[PDB]
Amino acid sequence: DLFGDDIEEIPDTDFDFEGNLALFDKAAVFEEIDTYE
Amino acid sequence: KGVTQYYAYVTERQKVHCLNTLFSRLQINQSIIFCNSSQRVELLAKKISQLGYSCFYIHAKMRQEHRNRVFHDFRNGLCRNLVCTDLFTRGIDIQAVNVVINFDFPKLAETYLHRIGRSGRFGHLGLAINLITYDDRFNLKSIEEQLGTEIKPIPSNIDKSLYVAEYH
Repeated sequence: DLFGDDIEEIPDTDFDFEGNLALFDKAAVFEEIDTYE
Repeated sequence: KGVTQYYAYVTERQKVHCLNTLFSRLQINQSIIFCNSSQRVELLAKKISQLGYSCFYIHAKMRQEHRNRVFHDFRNGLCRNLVCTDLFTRGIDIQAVNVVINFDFPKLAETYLHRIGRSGRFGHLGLAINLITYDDRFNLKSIEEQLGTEIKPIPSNIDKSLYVAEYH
């Protein structure tokens, strides 16, 4: 959870919004929340 | 007219990199960036300045006279970005602001509502971009349900007509 990370180590390329969105299956996660409620 | 709402999925460790990409790819006129604490507002404003972008910051642990002077300077456009906590009890609506970023996703639906507009007003052009981590899942679910809204995954290209006044 390292909030602070300098521009030197920040990757030169743009953040991969698309690849990271695949790590959160919103509909399945919401169904998991409803199942353990 | 109405605010277009998106979310980007991140870990705490990736938020700054994600924020850097938003600054370089969004046609921001003015922006407001919300955090969940006074300490995080200070840390983030220092970080945005190291990224190379101008910003003012306000939070609850500041002297009244300083907070008011900073807000009035931002409203006058002395800077393009403002980092802050939930200080607007009736909400916020400065005209040049076309982009709101929830660096930290709020806990309450009324807090979320106050960040993306002011009480007793119609909808206006703009974007609301939410940085979501796995720990925000319950709050994301409940705020969408309470408001009766859909916070869509951030697309590959954001149509400029959704947030750029008189352009594309």
